[PDB]
Amino acid sequence: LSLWGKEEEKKLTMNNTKRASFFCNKTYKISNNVRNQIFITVENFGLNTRTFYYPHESDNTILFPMLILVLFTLFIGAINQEGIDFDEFLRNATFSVS
Amino acid sequence: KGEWLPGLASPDYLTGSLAGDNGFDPLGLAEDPENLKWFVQAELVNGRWAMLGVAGMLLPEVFTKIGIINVPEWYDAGKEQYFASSSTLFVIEFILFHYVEIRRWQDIKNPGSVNQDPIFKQYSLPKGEVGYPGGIFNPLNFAPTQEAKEKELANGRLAMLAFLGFVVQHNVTGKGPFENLLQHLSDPWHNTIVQTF
Amino acid sequence: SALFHLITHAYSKALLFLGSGSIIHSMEAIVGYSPDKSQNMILMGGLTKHVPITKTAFLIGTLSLCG
Amino acid sequence: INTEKLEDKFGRKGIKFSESNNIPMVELKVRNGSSLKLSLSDAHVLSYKPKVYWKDEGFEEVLYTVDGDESRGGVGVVIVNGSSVISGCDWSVKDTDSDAIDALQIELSCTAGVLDITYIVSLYPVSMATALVVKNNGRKPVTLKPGIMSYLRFKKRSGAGIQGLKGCSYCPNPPLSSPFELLSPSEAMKAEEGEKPGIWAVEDSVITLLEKKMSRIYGAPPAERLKAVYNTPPSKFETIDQGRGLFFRMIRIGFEEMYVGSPGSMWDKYGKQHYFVCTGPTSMLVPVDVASGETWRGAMVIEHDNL
Amino acid sequence: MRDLKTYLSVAPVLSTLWFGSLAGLLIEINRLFPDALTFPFF
Amino acid sequence: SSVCEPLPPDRPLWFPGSSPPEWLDGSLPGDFGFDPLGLGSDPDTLKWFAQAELIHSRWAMLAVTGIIIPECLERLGFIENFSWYDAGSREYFADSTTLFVAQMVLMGWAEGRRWADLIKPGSVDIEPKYPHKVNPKPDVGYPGGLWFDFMMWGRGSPEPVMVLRTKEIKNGRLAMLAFLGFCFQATYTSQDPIENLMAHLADPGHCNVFSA
Ligand code: CLA
Ligand code: CLA
Ligand SMILES: CC(/C=C/C=C(C)/C=C/[C@@]12O[C@]1(C)C[C@@H](O)CC2(C)C)=C\C=C\C=C(C)\C=C\C=C(C)\C=C\[C@@]12O[C@]1(C)C[C@@H](O)CC2(C)C
Repeated sequence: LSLWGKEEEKKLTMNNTKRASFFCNKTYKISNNVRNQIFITVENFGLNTRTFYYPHESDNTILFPMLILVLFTLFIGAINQEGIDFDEFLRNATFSVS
Repeated sequence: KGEWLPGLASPDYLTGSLAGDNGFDPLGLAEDPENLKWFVQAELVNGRWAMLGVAGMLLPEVFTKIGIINVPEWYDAGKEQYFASSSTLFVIEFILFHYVEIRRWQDIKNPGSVNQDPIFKQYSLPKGEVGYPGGIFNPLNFAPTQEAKEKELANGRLAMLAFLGFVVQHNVTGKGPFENLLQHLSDPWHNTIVQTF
Repeated sequence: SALFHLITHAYSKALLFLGSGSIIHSMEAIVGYSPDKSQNMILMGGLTKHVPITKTAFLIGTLSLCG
Repeated sequence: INTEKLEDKFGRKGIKFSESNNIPMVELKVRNGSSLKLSLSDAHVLSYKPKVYWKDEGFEEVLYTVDGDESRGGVGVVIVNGSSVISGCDWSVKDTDSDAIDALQIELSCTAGVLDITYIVSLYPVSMATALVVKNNGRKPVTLKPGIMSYLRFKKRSGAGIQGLKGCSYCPNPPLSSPFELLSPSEAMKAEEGEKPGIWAVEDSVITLLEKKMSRIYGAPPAERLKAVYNTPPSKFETIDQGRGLFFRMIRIGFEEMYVGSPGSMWDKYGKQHYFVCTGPTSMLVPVDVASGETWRGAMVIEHDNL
Repeated sequence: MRDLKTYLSVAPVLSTLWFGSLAGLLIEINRLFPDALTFPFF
Repeated sequence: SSVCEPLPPDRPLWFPGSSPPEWLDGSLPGDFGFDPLGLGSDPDTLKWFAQAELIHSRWAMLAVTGIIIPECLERLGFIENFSWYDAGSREYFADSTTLFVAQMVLMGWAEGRRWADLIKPGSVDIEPKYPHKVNPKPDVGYPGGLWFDFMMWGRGSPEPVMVLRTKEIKNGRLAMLAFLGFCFQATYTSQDPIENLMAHLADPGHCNVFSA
């Protein structure tokens, strides 16, 4: 519903070419103000497919691989190490982080 | 305020108003409200004394082991020779504990009864709630907000079980608490209660 | 280090693709079915308020690539 | 209980009429738990809590008011000529049956002699709607200046911006004398970096800091006299909080220029928390003169786009 | 089983169950700690 | 779609031509009217017995798996010296008594949460909430959940929910009996279950229980 309730219209559809904004504004030296152009900006309505359901969460079969891959990318991200048996320290690290 | 066993409901006598009210009364002890307001005080005092006790029998040990300061291990600390006797300490710890505990008794009997000094009658105490005196018991004046009271009761409930753990880790183990922690961190799956028995 | 970077990227951007497809299947209810609508990253906007676990998974993935 | 009379006459499903400390008051509740505290017989809104977060505590207080003083705090509409026209507290409802549970509307009504100021406060799930409409009856063209001054509290004082009045010229202009003020117009323009008369400056920043005292009206109503294109200022901006991640937007209908009022450092002398801003559209720098009998429509909508 | 739990709730059935459990408890304790005349655990 | 529709009265019974009892209408999965004694008379107790059957069957299924599959791997040459009825006596770390109390702690947490579900269904809820998303209220023993229904097979995706719960219960009753066979014929033969199978399949006539 509009901002006035039972005023300004019984509702308005077919809003016309309101260039003057119904202020009866007169024109100085210009190209044109009115013409043979009568085009009404007919807007759409309300109270129809009104819901527009916001994007809710997907089901368990989507989150469950994402949870397991979160557990992977937290578990692999810290891997006296297994660097040699399987197959500048602060400055370079803070330069890459910077 | 929360729940200790979600399958169970908080009883009607624990309305959540009190600090630390997780609804733990399976054995129906604080069913009468007088018993509830007495056991609030018993909890607070046993927990505060347990916090002081644990802090006075563990922090000596974590400083003895690392060598910052050598001090006895809370069970060989009685037999040490002090500047007084073994019983003179009990005499003083009777004289000037009877006075402070009976005044706390008069407080937890009627709240506004005992707040001014006998000697210096001007230096009264503010009208705080029972078990939380304030005033000179709050010199830094940290506020007694309900979150702070909950933190108090949580650390106190933890220190009570910590003291019980100390007594039973010296009764059927023979060693100190922190030594038992280092023994657990040495080999946790082989230095537990089910290896001693 | 090549194989270790392979492992961490192949477990990181896989999570990122599953988070992206969760974003896409959340957007399918808004825009209907169209890749210029339901895969357009411009009009996705913000989904922290709506799909939180997708947000956390996608964020841990993109921090896994951001170092 | 006059509010009980309004309840069994005009009260509806989302409309709750309240009467405590002999103050008539209504609370509007649309379906998503949006609270709106409209003080009745005053045309003055106290509180407004629409669902911002997606919790049960998604409602967040938008308007600034203190706990006790209902005359000092919140958005109140004001009409002057050049004295206060609607200071009489004869506001009464006219109709309430607007929509079931999704959108609500309380329209009030008074009479200032020649001016029949009926006044709409609507509650939509995303927006407060504040709508003024006057109606002349006598044979006198009144040269009135409407005013809807809102007071939007901000959680952190550093987080203040309007985001979108760039390009249009502004002028530091002291606000209207409201009975529901927070700061008087004498102290609203005192101890700033805009000068006291209507000096002109073009805003060259997409968002303005509201840290200083510098308070102004946006738009060029001296350009409005030309009735060319005249650079009509935008009817919308994104006021921000930045203490927590939410924002709001104000939309005017029928008005021309939009006032903001920055308390600066002088918020300490009345309140102590939740720094505010005195924001709203008026027809002030050029007033409105309706007719010897016509009606004028001017609406203002504060909306949120978080939900 | 309805009305069997009421029978097993009856005083003699419940007494024999309680005292059988209790007697087995005492019996196994006396197997574990036979010939007891003091409480030395403190 | 997800209603847990029961079985009809003209369902197959454990004993054809017999009258099913009135307390086994068919609301539970695997309802074939088996009640010669009638231990499920009280429905408030039959709910507990249905939960009992469900958990008993699930544990028996995991157990029969952990007995026969690892024995197949031992026959394939993966695990050494495998014998399930001597796999508790053999050596591990933690002495098998520290393992027991750690097991009791962790399973006490798990089965206590399940108990709190049984006493009061909504107490220990999981599958955390999402905006404008209504996680469906589950039943006792079939929590659904992100942790126990991540493939969303419980609400009735591949097959209806009743026939899937009946599949669980029937496969699991069979597993309960398989584990009873394990506990009995590993002590009256002092041998391996798969060995006993191949021994009976060698000569089904004379390699039966009556030989021993
Ligand atoms: C009333 C007189 C009387 C008294 C005082 C006793 C006393 C005793 N008799 Mg005799 N007796 C009596 C009558 C009596 N008897 C009669 C009438 C008969 C003929 C029926 C006998 C025939 C008899 C035989 C044939 C034997 C005894 C034995 C014993 C001893 C019991 C040792 C035992 O198993 O307890 C151990 C303790 C218990 C069983 C109590 C355990 C209780 C449970 C576990 C709970 C406790 C823990 C609890 C939770 C609290 C913990 C605190 C906290 C952590 C919560 C004890 C000296 C036995 C013995 O050793 O000879 C000396 C023995 O062989 N008696
Ligand atoms: C943990 C065991 C257990 C439990 C609690 C249940 C419980 C239930 N079953 Mg299930 N069932 C089981 C095992 C179990 N069943 C197994 C192993 C089979 C295959 C043999 C079946 C086959 C079956 C059918 C075909 C049907 C049921 C049905 C029922 C329901 C009604 C009966 C009742 O209340 O009995 C309660 C039972 C107990 C409390 C357990 C009995 C314990 C006593 C002490 C006797 C144990 C000794 C036993 C005879 C030893 C076996 C010897 C060996 C030679 C075979 C109830 C939900 C009916 C239903 O509606 O389905 C949902 C139904 O139609 N059950
Ligand atoms: C006060 C206290 C300890 C104080 C210790 C002090 C001063 C120690 C001092 C010393 O160490 C030093 C500093 C230095 C050493 O040289 C000397 C000594 C002297 C040795 C412990 C209380 C310790 C108190 C304990 C352990 C209480 C445990 C209570 C429990 C578990 C209650 C459970 C329940 O009651 C509820 C909560 C609710 C009911 O409904 C249900 C049930 C289940 C019944």
